[PDB]
Amino acid sequence: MLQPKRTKFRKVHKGRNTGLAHRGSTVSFGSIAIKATERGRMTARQIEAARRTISRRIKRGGKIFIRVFPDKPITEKPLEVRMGNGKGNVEYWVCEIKPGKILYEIEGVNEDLAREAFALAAAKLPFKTTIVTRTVM
Amino acid sequence: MRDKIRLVSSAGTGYFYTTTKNKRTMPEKMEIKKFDPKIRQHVIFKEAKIK
Amino acid sequence: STKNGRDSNPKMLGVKVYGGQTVTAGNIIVRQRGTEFHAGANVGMGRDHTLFATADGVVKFEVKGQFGRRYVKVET
Amino acid sequence: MRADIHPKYEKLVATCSCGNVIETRSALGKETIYLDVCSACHP
Amino acid sequence: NEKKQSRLRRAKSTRLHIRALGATRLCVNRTPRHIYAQVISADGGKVLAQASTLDASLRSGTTGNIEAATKVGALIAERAKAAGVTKVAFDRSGFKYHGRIKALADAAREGGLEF
Amino acid sequence: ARLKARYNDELKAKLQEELSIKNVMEIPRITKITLNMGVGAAATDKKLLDGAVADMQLIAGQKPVVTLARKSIAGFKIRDGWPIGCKVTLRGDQMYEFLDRLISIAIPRIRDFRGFSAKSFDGRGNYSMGLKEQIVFPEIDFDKIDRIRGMDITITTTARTDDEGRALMRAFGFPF
RNA sequence: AGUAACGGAGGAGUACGAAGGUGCGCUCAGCGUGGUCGGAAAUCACGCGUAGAGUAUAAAGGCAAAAGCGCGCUUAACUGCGAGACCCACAAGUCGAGCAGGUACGAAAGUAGGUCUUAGUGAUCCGGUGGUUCUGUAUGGAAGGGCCAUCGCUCAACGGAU
RNA sequence: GCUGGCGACCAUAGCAAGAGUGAACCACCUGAUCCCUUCCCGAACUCAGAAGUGAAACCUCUUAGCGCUGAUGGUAGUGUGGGAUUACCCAUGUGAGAGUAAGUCAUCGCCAGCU
RNA sequence: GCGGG
RNA sequence: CGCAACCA
Ligand SMILES: C[NH+](C)c1cc(NC(=O)CNC(C)(C)C)c(O)c2c1C[C@H]1C[C@H]3[C@H]([NH+](C)C)C(O)=C(C(N)=O)C(=O)[C@@]3(O)C(O)=C1C2=O
Ligand SMILES: C[NH+](C)c1cc(NC(=O)CNC(C)(C)C)c(O)c2c1C[C@H]1C[C@H]3[C@H]([NH+](C)C)C(O)=C(C(N)=O)C(=O)[C@@]3(O)C(O)=C1C2=O
Ligand SMILES: C[NH+](C)c1cc(NC(=O)CNC(C)(C)C)c(O)c2c1C[C@H]1C[C@H]3[C@H]([NH+](C)C)C(O)=C(C(N)=O)C(=O)[C@@]3(O)C(O)=C1C2=O
Ligand SMILES: [Mg+2]
Ligand SMILES: [Mg+2]
Ligand SMILES: [Mg+2]
Ligand SMILES: [Mg+2]
Ligand SMILES: [Mg+2]
Ligand SMILES: [Mg+2]
Ligand SMILES: [Mg+2]
Ligand SMILES: [Mg+2]
Ligand SMILES: [Mg+2]
Ligand SMILES: [Mg+2]
Repeated sequence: MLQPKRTKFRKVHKGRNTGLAHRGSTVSFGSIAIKATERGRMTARQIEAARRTISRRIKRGGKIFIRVFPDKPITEKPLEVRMGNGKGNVEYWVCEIKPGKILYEIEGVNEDLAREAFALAAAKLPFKTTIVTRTVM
Repeated sequence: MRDKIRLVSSAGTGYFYTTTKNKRTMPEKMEIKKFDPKIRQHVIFKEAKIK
Repeated sequence: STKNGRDSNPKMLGVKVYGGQTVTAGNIIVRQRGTEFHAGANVGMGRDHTLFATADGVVKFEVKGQFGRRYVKVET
Repeated sequence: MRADIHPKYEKLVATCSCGNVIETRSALGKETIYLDVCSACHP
Repeated sequence: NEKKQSRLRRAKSTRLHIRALGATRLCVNRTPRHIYAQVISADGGKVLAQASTLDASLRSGTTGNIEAATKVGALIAERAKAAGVTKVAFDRSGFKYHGRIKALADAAREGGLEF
Repeated sequence: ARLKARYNDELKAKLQEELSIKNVMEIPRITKITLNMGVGAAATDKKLLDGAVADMQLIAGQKPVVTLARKSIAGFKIRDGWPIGCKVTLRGDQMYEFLDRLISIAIPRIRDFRGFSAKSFDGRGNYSMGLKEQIVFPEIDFDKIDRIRGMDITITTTARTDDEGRALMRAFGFPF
C-alpha cells in the first residue's frame, strides 16, 4: 500500500473535507476512468485492493493509472487510554476524495472489459462512483 | 563564562564602569578611553577586580 | 507524556496607525520583526525595525522603487 | 607595484649550448647557461 | 558596462543618504576627457546650476586634468551662488574623492559653496 | 621584454592576415597569465606551506598571494578561511617576460617532453597548461629545491574562439 | 491585536574589546568549460547565474544604502536627559526624534547612547565595595544611617512563604 | 536628429534574436615619471595624455518566440435572513484564483553639448 | 579556611 | 581528598 517516502511532519490536523474536485476531474492519461461522485476518505489499503481487482480482471492488457495517492496520516489512540496525554499514533494513510475526482484510469482496453473491471473495483470503495469517458472539451 | 570587572577611572575620581570579559582570550588588564562625568572629560579606565 | 507544551508570550506586532490618520512626532506606526515596511519621508526606524513618525502629518502607505518596497511616509 | 614586497629582477643574458644567445629580465641574479633552447630541441 | 555598473553601485549609498537628508546636491561626473558638476535640487529632478569643461572658456584649452577641474569648480561655485545655492552635499558619484574630484571640490569650497 | 615589442611590431599583422580580422582592435592579444599552485597539505607542515610561495617569488618576479578556501569540504579536511592555495597574476612587462623565460629558457627542459596538449581552450581563447615539478625553472635550483610540488599556469587572452587562441599561441612559438 | 488543551514542532539560562563605531571597498550559492597530483565536491581561468549562499546561535520576519564579506583608524558597549508613542491589572517591558557636554570616524553633508531583530533571565529584604560638605541623639568628631555607582540567589515550583 | 548627466516610473518598460551609430560626446585606448592604488598584479582605483578603433561595451532601431499585462463570461469562496446537517440549498449583497480573447519591443521631466 | 595529592 | 565554618 502506497505511502510517502518521507514527510515534513508526522501528525496532521483533521481538517474539513469540503467543496468539489475541479482539478483531478478530467480523463488525462487513458481512455476510460472511474470517478468519485461522492465525498470521503480513501485509505491506502482500499487503493491497493481496487488496483488488484482491476488488474487481475483486465489481465495485464492496457495500463492502469492510479490518480489518488494517500498522503494524509491518520492517528489513533491505543485501546483503553483516556482522553489526554497528547496525540495518538499514526496508523494508516488516506487520500481525501471530493466529488468529481478521478481515481483510476484505463488506457489500451476496450470499453466493456474496462467497465467490468470498474464495476469490480467499485464494490471495494466506500463512496459511490461512476464510469466516465475521455472527451474533447 | 565571562567574569565581571570594573573599569576604574585613572583621574582620581571614584568613577567606574562595569563590564564582563573572557579571562582566557584576554588575560591582560583592559585599558580603554571613556568619559568620566565627574571631571566631564575622556580619560583612561583600567581594569580592576569586581568588588 | 509528549515533548510539546511550550510557546512564548505574545508580542503585539503590527500596524498601529493606518493610512490617512494624523500623527504627532514620535508616534509609533509599525511594530515589525524585519522591514516589511520601509521608512519614507518623515519616518524613522528604531533598532528593532520600529517605524515611527518624526513629524506631524498624515500617514501614507505606498509601493515604491524597483524592488517594489512598501513605504510608510508622513505628509506634513 | 608595491616596492619593498617583491623580489629583485634584473637583466640576464642566456648562453645556449647551440649558439642562440638570448636576453631576458629575470631573477636568476647571474648569467644563464642553457643546454636546450627553442631552436635546439625536438619541437 | 561593468565599470559603470560597479561605480553606480558605489554611488547609490551616498545618493540615497543625500535624498533622505533632503539637501541640495553637488553631483559630479568625470570622464577621461572632461569633467562636469551639477547643483541639483533636493527632489532630484531640477538642475539649479551646472558647469563643465564644455563652456567656450575651458573647451578651447585642455580638459581632463586637475587644472581644468579647478577651473570648473570655481565656475560652478560662482553659478551656484548666482542662483542662491549655498549649503550643498557633495556627491562624488562613486569616484574616489582624491584627485580631479578633490580639485573641483576645493575650488568649489573656496568659491563660496558651503560643505 | 622581447616578446612584447615582437608582438607589437611583427606578430600583429601576421595574426591579422592569418586569422582575417578586419578591425585592428579586434585582434587576438594576450591579457594575463596566472600561475596557481594548489597545496592541500597546508595544516600538516610549513616546508610545503611557504615553500610554494617562496618558489613562486623566485620563479615569478612578483610575490604570491595565499588563496584561502571558500567552503568546508569534509572529505578534503578543509574549513572555511584556511590557506589552501597560492597564485600570482602577471599582467604586463612581466607577463611577456614570463612567457619568454618559460617558452625559450625553460619550455624544453622537462624529461621526455612530447610537443604539448593543444585541445585545452575552455571554449574561448584561454589556455591552461600544467607542470609536474619546478626543476625546469632556470631560477629555482635543484640544490635549494625541497618537497617538489607542481604548478598550474593559465594564459587568458582577448580571443573569441579556440582558433584565434591557437593562432595567438602559435605566433608566440608554443610547444603545440 | 489577543486567544485554550497532559494540542503539533523546535530553541534559551549565552557569546563578542571585536563579532562594537566609523570611512572606504567587495558580492554570493550553484552550474558548464578547461587546468599538477586533484577525484562527483579544495585552489586557478573563463562564461553564464533564476537569490537558491551567508547571518555567533533555534525559527520566523528581514537583509543591495546590503543587515552578508574585507581593510584603516578607533571606543558612542559615552554622561545628563528626553517630546511623543507602543504594550500593559500592577510591578515591569519596548521604541524614540531632539537638546547639552565630551568624543570617534569622515574632505564634507553626516553617522555612532553596542551587536539584523525577536530568547540569554530573578522583585523585595539583609549585607559587601567605591564615592558623597546629606545626617550625625548635649557639643565637636566618629560609629551608624541616607544618596549615587556596583556586587552577592538553578530564590529553575523562575511574582521568589522560612 | 543625436548624444551625456540627474530624476519620475518600476517589465504594456523585460529577455531572446537580428541591425546601426564615431562631427562632437561616450567607450575602448597609450604610458605610468608624479598624486594615488594591489592581502600579488596600473585588472580595478588614480594620474599624465590623444596614435588609433567603434572590435568589445553602451546607446538607438526592428521583431510577440518567451516573459509581463489582461478583459467579458462562468466558477469557487463569503456578510445578512431563512431552510437542511456532512457542508449544502434558497433570497439578497459581494465576488476570486486559474484559464480564454486581447495588449505589449515604454511614457514623462530638468540641464548641458553637438549637428 | 585549614592540611593532603 | 578530608576536617571544620553557612541567617540575601
Ligand atoms: C522596470 N524593470 C523592467 C527594470 C528596469 C531596469 N532599468 C532601468 O531602470 C535602467 N535602464 C533602463 C531605464 C531600462 C534603460 C532595471 O535595471 C531593472 C528592472 C527590473 C529589476 C527587477 C529586479 C528584481 N528584484 C531584485 C526586485 C529581480 O528579482 C530580478 C530577477 N531577474 O529576478 C532582477 O533582475 C532585478 O534585480 C533587476 O535587476 C531589475 C533591474 O535591474
Ligand atoms: C543581491 N541582489 C543585488 C540581486 C541581484 C540579482 N542579479 C544579479 O546578481 C545579476 N547577475 C549577473 C551577475 C549580472 C549575471 C538578482 O537577480 C536578485 C538580487 C536580489 C534578490 C532579492 C530577493 C529578495 N528576498 C527573497 C531575499 C526579495 O524578497 C525580493 C523582493 N522584490 O521582494 C526579490 O526580488 C528577490 O527574491 C530576488 O529575486 C533577488 C534577485 O533576483
Ligand atoms: C523584468 N525583470 C523582473 C527581469 C526578469 C527576468 N526574468 C527571470 O529571471 C526569470 N527567471 C525565472 C524563470 C522566472 C525564475 C530577468 O532575467 C531580468 C529582469 C530584469 C532585467 C533588467 C536588465 C537591465 N537592462 C536595461 C539591460 C539592466 O540594465 C540591468 C541592471 N542595470 O541591473 C539588469 O539587471 C538586466 O540586464 C537584467 O539582467 C534583467 C534580467 O535578467
Ligand atoms: Mg521580499
Ligand atoms: Mg558600502
Ligand atoms: Mg527575482
Ligand atoms: Mg526575607
Ligand atoms: Mg554628637
Ligand atoms: Mg554612607
Ligand atoms: Mg510557585
Ligand atoms: Mg509562579
Ligand atoms: Mg467575473
Ligand atoms: Mg481575474
